[PDB]
Amino acid sequence: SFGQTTPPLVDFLKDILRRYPEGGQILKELIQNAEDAGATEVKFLYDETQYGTETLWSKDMAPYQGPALYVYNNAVFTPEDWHGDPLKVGRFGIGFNSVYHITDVPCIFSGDQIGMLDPHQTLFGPHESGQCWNLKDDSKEISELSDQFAPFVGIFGSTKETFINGNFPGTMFRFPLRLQPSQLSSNLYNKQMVLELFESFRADADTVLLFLKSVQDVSMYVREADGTEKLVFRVTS
Repeated sequence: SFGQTTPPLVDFLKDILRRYPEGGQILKELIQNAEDAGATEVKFLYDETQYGTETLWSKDMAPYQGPALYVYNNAVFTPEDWHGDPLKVGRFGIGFNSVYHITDVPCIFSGDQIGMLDPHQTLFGPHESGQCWNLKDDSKEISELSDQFAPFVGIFGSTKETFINGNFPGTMFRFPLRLQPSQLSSNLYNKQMVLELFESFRADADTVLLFLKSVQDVSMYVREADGTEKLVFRVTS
């Protein structure tokens, strides 16, 4: 073969990230994604929980088991959502890619499936830009990988029953806060930086729900390592 190849996927994504410079844009894009889905509520939660690193898909999953920004809304993916141009996640707007400012491995849990994105294409093999598990079809693997899946239970109404049932009737995102610099980004978010995003959002309370018809309620929480949980800010219509 003589011919040319495009840059790697991370280079395209880095370029999209140039279009979204300022940090407050990130929560706003998530709200927009909820409104598009017909959700009526959105929650943001900063979680300091450190999860175990014994029963993971592989050893390289270990850096993603720590503190995370979670997002919830009460819409549920259909099969057409789950099957989804080429730079877009699912049927999401291109602005969903602004989450890569915060994380290298976003996770999405809705209905009967969990997916994790890996645009660096390292974690799941060389040509794989993520991985996906069906709560019903892959229930045995999920149970073997208990440390891998524990971060999706015990928040936003997800319980043991959610996994036995194989169906979460809502949408949850987990964004593990980057530990080391990567080839997407070198932002390292800690608690204070996530708190600054929450504060910036609350200060724009006049603006954030103004053009929204479906989403009527946005709440921001903190969960401490010791399991202490606290509502920081709410904005409502």
